[PDB]
Amino acid sequence: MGRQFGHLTRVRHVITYSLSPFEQRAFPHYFSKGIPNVLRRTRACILRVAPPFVAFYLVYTWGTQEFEKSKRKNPAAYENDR
Amino acid sequence: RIAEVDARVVREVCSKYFYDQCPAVAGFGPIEQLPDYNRIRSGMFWLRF
Repeated sequence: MGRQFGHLTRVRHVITYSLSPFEQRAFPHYFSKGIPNVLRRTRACILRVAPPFVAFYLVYTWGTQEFEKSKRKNPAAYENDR
Repeated sequence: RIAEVDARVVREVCSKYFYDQCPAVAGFGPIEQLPDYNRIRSGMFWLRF
């Protein structure tokens, strides 16, 4: 579509190395460094992700609590008596 | 030794070193178009199935 490898950009003085997929393990150090990585990733975002959704649960735990209280009858039987 | 080579030998010998073997690729210059290694590796065999 008028754009393909060959004219994308001008790259100079960059050397890359790579291995054959058959000469390297597909799952290298999965839990050795992947698990410590996810802890690093989660911390970097838990201060921007959790607080917005923590508030929603607070709305949930209060909006639903008040709704049942409305359906619950209140002791307003005075002024009629026997 | 040359007179003992035929089509069957060439087909067998080539398929032992070339077919479905991981190649080593070296590039230099404007090699943006140079296909990815998986594209290069998958070119060692035909019929893809």
